[PDB]
Amino acid sequence: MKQKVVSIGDINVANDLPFVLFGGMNVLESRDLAMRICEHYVTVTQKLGIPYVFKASFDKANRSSIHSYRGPGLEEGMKIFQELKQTFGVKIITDVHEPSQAQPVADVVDVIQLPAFLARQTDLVEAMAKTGAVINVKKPQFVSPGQMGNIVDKFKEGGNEKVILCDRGANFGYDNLVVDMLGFSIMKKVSGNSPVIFDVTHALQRAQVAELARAGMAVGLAGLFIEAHPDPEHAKCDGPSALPLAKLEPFLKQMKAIDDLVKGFEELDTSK
Amino acid sequence: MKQKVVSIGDINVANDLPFVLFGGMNVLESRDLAMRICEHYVTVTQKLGIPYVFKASFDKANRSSIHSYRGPGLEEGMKIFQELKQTFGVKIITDVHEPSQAQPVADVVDVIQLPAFLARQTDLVEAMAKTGAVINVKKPQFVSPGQMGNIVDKFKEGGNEKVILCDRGANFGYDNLVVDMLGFSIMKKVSGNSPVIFDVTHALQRAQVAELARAGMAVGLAGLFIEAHPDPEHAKCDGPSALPLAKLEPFLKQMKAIDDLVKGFEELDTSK
Amino acid sequence: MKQKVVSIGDINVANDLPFVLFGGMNVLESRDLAMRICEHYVTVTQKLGIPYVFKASFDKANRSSIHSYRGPGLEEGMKIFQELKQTFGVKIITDVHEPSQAQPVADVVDVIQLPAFLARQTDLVEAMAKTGAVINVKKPQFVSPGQMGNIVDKFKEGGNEKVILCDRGANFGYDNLVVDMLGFSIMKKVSGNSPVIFDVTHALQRAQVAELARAGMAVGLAGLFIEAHPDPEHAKCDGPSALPLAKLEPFLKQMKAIDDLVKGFEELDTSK
Amino acid sequence: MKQKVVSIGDINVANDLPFVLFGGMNVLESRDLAMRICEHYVTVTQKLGIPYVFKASFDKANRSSIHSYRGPGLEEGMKIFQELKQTFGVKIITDVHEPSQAQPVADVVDVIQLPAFLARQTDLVEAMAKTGAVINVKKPQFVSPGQMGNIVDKFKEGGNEKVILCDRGANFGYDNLVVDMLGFSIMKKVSGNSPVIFDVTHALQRAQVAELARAGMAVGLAGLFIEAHPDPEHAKCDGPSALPLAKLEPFLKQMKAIDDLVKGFEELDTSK
Repeated sequence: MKQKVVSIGDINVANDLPFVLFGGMNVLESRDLAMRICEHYVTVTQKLGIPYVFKASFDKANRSSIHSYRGPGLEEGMKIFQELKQTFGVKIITDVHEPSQAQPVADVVDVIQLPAFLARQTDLVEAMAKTGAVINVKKPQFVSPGQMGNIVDKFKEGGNEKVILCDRGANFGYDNLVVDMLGFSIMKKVSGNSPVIFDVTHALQRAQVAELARAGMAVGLAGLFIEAHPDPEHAKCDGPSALPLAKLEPFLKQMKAIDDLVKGFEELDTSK
Repeated sequence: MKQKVVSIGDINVANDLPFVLFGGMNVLESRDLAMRICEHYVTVTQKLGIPYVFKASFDKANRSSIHSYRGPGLEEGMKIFQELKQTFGVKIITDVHEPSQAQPVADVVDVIQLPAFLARQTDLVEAMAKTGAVINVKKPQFVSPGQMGNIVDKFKEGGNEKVILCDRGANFGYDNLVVDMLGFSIMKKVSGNSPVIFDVTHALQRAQVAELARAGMAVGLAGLFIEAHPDPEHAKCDGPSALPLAKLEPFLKQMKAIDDLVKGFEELDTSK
Repeated sequence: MKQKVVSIGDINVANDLPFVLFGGMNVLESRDLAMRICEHYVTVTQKLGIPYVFKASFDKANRSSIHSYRGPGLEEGMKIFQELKQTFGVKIITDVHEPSQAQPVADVVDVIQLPAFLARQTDLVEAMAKTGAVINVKKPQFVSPGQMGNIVDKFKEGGNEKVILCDRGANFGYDNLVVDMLGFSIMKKVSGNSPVIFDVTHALQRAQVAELARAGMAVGLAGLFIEAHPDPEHAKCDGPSALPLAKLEPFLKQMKAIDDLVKGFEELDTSK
Repeated sequence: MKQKVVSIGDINVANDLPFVLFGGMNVLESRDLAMRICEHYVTVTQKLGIPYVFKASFDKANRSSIHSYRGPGLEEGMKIFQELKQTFGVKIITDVHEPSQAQPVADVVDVIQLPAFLARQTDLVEAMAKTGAVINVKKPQFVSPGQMGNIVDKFKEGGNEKVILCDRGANFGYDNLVVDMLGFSIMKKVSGNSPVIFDVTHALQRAQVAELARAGMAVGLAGLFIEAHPDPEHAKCDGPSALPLAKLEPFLKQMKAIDDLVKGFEELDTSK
């Protein structure tokens, strides 16, 4: 039973391979910031030996009250990824929202992304299916792990067969999330063993990020999705919860030590 | 403490007023069917004395595998509502999906509708806000009742202040819904006491529809959302669960008897 | 399909019969208080026309920190029910905790009660099964409605076949309860259609008691379990949440109006 | 911030120390079996270098229908632990149910245990508090992690201050459990940093045991609770789900490799 491999350029994402890191920032506030964030990951990844795919949103549909920061915009966001690609030579992953945006971004970036709230959006999926580019389906909090087959299927049909599934926790009562460590296996299985990744920062709507991401890794995953900010405190708002840049390295040492140890175990069968 | 009133033509929707009924069908399969469904409600409502606003989807973004029935289409769906308006003189409520569709439908229909998965879609909301038409915000299953203030707010700003909130249950573990009868009050409160309605058929992903809709009514609501089909059995699929047409009347007698009794109680205060 | 009838003296408890009321207080603080509480129910029930079975605990195993009020005690509690029976001629329902207590109480009272935390206590059940007295099984918050067959079964075997099932809500995330209005039918069914009752005050760990108990009634139940206190505010602590005595009557008028209306509907079948 | 240490003889249980293993069987079917089970753990623990405390129930209050296997009995169960202590020189942990049983067992065993359903049983706690023996409080599935302070408190008062807290998952909808990997920290904190252990087999009401117990370990725990049976298949019933004896070793190598790696990390602070 081999794992499906979805490659992003010279990067091979798979459940038995060493974990990739889809780190980055939440939104593209400014390049002076993006560049600084994207500067620390690369340096750290490169130094520690972990594949990496910078991530950032050039748009926001989940903000509150219209008189707010939408984001750079598709036309001004794409321009920012360009400069980063050249200056750093790393892959870019971003999310989309409308069926049209799909192709534009596909050119500019390596791994596009389907938001949870839109996971069941046939039109936007088919249109994202066209591009042929790699896809990251974030798993809605209101959907059980064993249903991710339909989304992978609807994508195959669209002609696209390069998909990663991302988990960000499940609804646990009112206003709360809990990550079921058992849904990872369920997702691998119903997905033709497609790559599964953990979005730790989303799963935490704290000093908790670490303990949770260790757990996630010990299960054995293809990747790890995360976000960080130079100054979480003052720039704190809502949505996710970023990691403190200055802690990137000592945190990622934890992951590798886990991901390497685990990715190298003699297959076990508690089944019988 | 008076209830906000949102009127749909000669219809006044409010939490203390007699409940309106936003009945209808799921999708617009064919007019030969729509007409027959819409024919039984009217006859029954008119005979029993309950306000009514036919409902039906001219589109479907929540189906499975692209090679499926999208639906009539916006351009061919609107045409169907026309004929119904004339032939029956009843109001039409439909849902939308993309920011552009908003205005077109606003002309053709009385009460437009914001789908749950898109509830937090600022662009589609602002664009739905423009129309100025009445709005029905379906409450996502993954959002607590006390958060419906933000959606009502984002609509006020868009200039729209004629909104109804619709409840369809909350996530209870994997693949299941439970309706919290207490979230109705919480929603009234944080919504400037906007009209609250219960989508019983959605809340049931059975011979259960009745007991659940009675409960809902006994709490005291502005309205009741429902769907029915001539032959539920054979045409059974998934998504919601329709009511059997031939049972519309004896079922709605239950509601009125409840809605009237309750809507006429001396305000009680178990508070102290 | 007739409902099983479990009679408590001249009282017949059943799902199609008019609802009984198992009202009362939480603990037996003092007779000067018990008597006053038990005095208002009787007067109100008798005046409104609702069967009634005073309820009160002579013991508490769910308190916090040992240096606390256990309660009157089994030997001094039973004595209190005596005086009430004579002075008022109403039935008494109390809960037990240890296998021995069963018989003693059975003599003194009409309806004994099995606590939730002990619902799965075979020894205490078998011993409660001996008495032959009526039983009220409170449904644990951590057990689904369709599992209440085993408890009813284990009681049949113990020779006891006079059981009522009481619902008090289900766990919804951390520290919260939600009442699934659909579990009532599920419980009737798997219980040989035994009597089902709603413990509204427990289901609320407020000015909410009313809306929730209406919902419960509109479903159609055998009974209603409740608690009240002269002064909820100052004597507020935790565990349940009592109703304000002075509101007993106007509240119970709501129930009857509901329970009577509903208990007299032409059987409906939304099934087909 | 040092961790509280609760020693069981020459064994020191603590959150920063290497994890102990409270393995064993579910019930004491027969000594010919107990001995064989207890024979494989010891051999494996001793060989791999992991502290160990055999565990087994001499009683069962959670079975179905009275005409069933209660268990050896307190008087005949204690006798079985004796023989094992001598023949193997390992500590025994068992659970109790009634206030009286407490002392008897305290003599015979090292670590007694408080069942979940009885966690809030003041009398049985105070009586278990007397013994002065080590205690293992299983965390009810219907209680949030931050409430385990009250149980630890009620025990301090009883004079007992040697307590371990055991986690077995939380209710997630109807008939299901999910382990919140974040509740471990919450429990340490509110417990004066008492030892926290994971009951993996209970948390699974499969070939899943492994992935879940890895996750648990990667968080960093004092211990690991488990059960196994020579032939899970044929002897399968319900309640927990045992591990296959023949897989004990290759499974426990996973844990140590995790528990050692993690227990030796430079304290991290994602907090700031």
